[PDB]
Amino acid sequence: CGSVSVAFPITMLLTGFVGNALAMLLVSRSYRKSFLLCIGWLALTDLVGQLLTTPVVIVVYLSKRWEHIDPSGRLCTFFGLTMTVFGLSSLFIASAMAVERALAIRAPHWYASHMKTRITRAVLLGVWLASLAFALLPVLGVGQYTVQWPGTWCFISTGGNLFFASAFAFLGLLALTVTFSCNLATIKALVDRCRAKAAQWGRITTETAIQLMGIMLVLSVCWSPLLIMMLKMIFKECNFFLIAVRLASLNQILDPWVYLLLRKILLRAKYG
Amino acid sequence: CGSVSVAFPITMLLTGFVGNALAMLLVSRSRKSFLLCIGWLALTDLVGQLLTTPVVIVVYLSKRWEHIDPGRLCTFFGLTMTVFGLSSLFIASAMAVERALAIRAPHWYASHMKTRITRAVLLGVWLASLAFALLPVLGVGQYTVQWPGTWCFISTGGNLFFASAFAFLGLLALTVTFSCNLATIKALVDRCRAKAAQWGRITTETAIQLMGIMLVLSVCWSPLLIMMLKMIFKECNFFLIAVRLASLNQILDPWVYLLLRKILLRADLKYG
Ligand SMILES: CCCCC[C@H](O)/C=C/[C@H]1[C@H](O)CC(=O)[C@@H]1C/C=C\CCCC(=O)O
Ligand SMILES: CCCCC[C@H](O)/C=C/[C@H]1[C@H](O)CC(=O)[C@@H]1C/C=C\CCCC(=O)O
Repeated sequence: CGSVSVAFPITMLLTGFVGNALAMLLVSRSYRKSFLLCIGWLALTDLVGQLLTTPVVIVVYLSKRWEHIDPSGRLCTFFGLTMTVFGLSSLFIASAMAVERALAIRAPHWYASHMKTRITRAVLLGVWLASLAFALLPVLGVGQYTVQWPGTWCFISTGGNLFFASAFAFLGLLALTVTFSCNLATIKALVDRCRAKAAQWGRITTETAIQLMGIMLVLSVCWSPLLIMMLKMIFKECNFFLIAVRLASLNQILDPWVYLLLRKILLRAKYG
Repeated sequence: CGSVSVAFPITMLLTGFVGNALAMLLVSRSRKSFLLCIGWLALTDLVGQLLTTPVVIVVYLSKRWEHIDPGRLCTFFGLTMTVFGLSSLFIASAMAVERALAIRAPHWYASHMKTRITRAVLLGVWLASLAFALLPVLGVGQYTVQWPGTWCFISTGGNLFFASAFAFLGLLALTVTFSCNLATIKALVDRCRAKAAQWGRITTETAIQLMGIMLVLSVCWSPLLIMMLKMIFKECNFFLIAVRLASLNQILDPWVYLLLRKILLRADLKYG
């Protein structure tokens, strides 16, 4: 019972709150560019997901059974839905930003003059409503949310329960595929411009390349074990699945740092 | 066995490295003496984490300390815990006296403060803490294996004298730090009320800085020092939580002094 400890949810709630609050504080001070707008609501998305989820886990620990706390399973269905909504939201808000950076450097002339904040609100609103619509399936009969080991959290049941558990996994793999494909394309598109002009111009490219590669590293470390393990169960088992959902939750903790806060700490054929 | 988990030392080693490395990076970029003392404080905390955590991880992954250490490593482990624990406690206490004497006489402090004094205070604390930790090797005290067999520390039951000398030294370091900060806060608000948004903005920001130092130290170090005193004059479980809370102070050090300011950066009577 090494993983059964309230020290993890309490630590994850405090670090997630502080990181996401500092991010929302800086964006309110600076503006409202669209990149600042998308990061501000991404930090707000991750924080709400942590406040709606973690306090329930702490109560179950300090009380010592989910069944006697939740008769009829009213709270468990809400818990599993909130896990699915905010999990997919972070995955696809990041995928949207990957397409933004790809189309920005591909055409800085048209992007710097035709990008509007009304498009940013449309993409943020579309991801929210689409992810909520998918999480409503177990309430509508397609899928089921059940209590997971060790009785302190609810998630998608893995054994049309197997179809719904498979639709979530491929959606996550899709979000990582779009994010990794656009970032690698942006890195190559950025280095080619640096090699055509050839310390200011080359310094920005390497700093931006580290930014894109770091995003891929966090996502692949945090989300891969959970998505892969779900696929293995559809087609120690209780123990490793708890570590995986905690690693997936870590991605929403590291989000404000990989996008905004680390840049601020390090901020501040000679022009070359 | 909720506290017996390698997830804590691994997590604490990575967060401690990142925080202290970013601190050392910023001070090198900017050798004032306040920047110098923070730079070597972050270097102290990192070395203490690098000398201690890798041993704990091996004991976890191997599944007994005795068969691994036929007690040469255990004595070195307890000494390193004592050296770097006291160093952080009294380097912070030294800085508290620096801020007290700086605002008390900004005229003499801004003209007579030299970097050779900063190196003398940093060197004195290091050698004094090493001298105290050498006592168990010299016969006064003892380092023993602690529950659950993954770390060594001062035995608590002249073993009782040496265990009591460590606890009172910690209470002394918190007393000096809390006394100087409260005096500095009062001296700063009184100067702000004599001139009466720029001048009042600096005072409140510095007051939050001083109060935050007191909150971290009292939360991280109080349970360990008090619990040792209770045992000299669940017992295995709470003592592990206490030494992990004391270690948390060295993780939060680079943020409470340097990194949080960087993220948030930028009757005499806009100057007020
Ligand atoms: C699929 C994952 C999406 C979740 C997104 C959300 O932002 C994360 C919430 C986490 C947060 O890190 C703290 C916490 O405990 C929440 C629940 C995560 C795992 C439950 C483990 C229960 C236990 O500790 O026993
Ligand atoms: C007296 C305190 C001085 C220690 C200062 C040093 O900076 C802290 C080192 C910590 C670090 O946070 C990770 C770690 O495990 C080191 C040892 C701390 C507790 C041992 C518990 C062993 C276990 O987990 O089982």
